[PDB]
Amino acid sequence: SKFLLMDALKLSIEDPSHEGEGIPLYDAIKCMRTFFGWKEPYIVKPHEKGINPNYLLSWKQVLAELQDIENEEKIPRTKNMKKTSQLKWALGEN
Amino acid sequence: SKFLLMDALKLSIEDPSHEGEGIPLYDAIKCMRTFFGWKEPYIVKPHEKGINPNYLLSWKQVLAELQDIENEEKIPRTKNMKKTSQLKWALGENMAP
Amino acid sequence: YTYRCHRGDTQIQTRRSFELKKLWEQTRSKAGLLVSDGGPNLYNIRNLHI
Amino acid sequence: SLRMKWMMAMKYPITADKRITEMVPERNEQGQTLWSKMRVMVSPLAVTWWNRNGPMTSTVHYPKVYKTYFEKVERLK
Repeated sequence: SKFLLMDALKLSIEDPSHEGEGIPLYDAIKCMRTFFGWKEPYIVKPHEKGINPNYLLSWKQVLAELQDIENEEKIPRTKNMKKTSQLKWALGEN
Repeated sequence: SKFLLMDALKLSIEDPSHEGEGIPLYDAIKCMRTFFGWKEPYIVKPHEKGINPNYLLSWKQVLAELQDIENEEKIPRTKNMKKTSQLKWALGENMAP
Repeated sequence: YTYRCHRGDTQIQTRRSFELKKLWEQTRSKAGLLVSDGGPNLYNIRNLHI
Repeated sequence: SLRMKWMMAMKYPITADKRITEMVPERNEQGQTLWSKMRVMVSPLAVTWWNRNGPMTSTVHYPKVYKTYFEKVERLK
C-alpha cells in the first residue's frame, strides 16, 4: 500500500483555536515541537537491497533542514530540499 | 500622557494555544481579523492646527498595507511603511532648519 | 468548497468572508438568500425540477 | 473539474467591461482590492459587493418570459 494502516500513530496539536487557519508546513512544525524523546538513530532491519546509510542520512537531513529555518529573514511558504548524493540516489535521478 | 488610560478598549484574541510563542505582527493581525463593522471614516473633531486629510489618508494607508501582505512570495517578519506625502508631513521630515 | 461560499453564520475564514458577513447582517428574510451568497439550502426530492 | 478549482484560488479570474471602474470602488472598507488594471480582470468580491449595495432597478419586463417557471411553483404549493 501507499501508506500503512494498522501501525500508524499521530502527533496531535491539542485542540487548535477556532480562529486558526494556516499553512500545512507550520502546522507540521507546531506538531513536531510538542514531542520530546528523540535520540541517535540506527538501523534495526536492513532492506537487503540498496544503500541504508543513504536512508539514515536522508532522515538526518530532513531533521536538520527543518531545524534550520530561523536563519532566514523572509521565512517561506514551501520548503525545497537540497540536492545531495543520498537524496539523488534515493530518488533515482541517475 | 503617552497613551490614554481611562478611555481605551481592547480587541482580544482570547486564548492562544499554550505552546504558541510568535511574532507580535501576526498576533495583531489575528486580533484584527475577529472584528466586523468597519465603515467609511470621517472627522468629528478637528485638530485646529494642521491638516486632517493627512490623518485620514494615514489611517487608510495603514489598513491597506496591513491587508496587502498576501501579494508577497515570502512572509516578512516586520512591516515597513511607504514614505508617503501625508506620513512625511506627520513625522516632520521637511521642517528641518 | 469550490466557490468559497459558506453560510453567513459560520466561523470558516476565507477571502470572501467579510462581504458575506456584511450581506448576512443586512438582510431581514435570510431564507431568500441564494446559496451562491451565504444562503441556506432548501432543495429536496419534491423540488428537483424547479 | 480540477480546472475550475485552480483559478478560483488566484486573484482576478473573472472578466468584465470598463464601465465597472466608474461604478465599483477600487478598495472596500477593510482595504481589500476588487479589480486591477493592465476588458478588465475582476474578483468575486466585486460580485458580492454589487449584490450588497449597488444600483437598483425594479423593471417587470425582465421576468417576461419567465412566467412558465412560476406556474410550477404555484402548482407545487
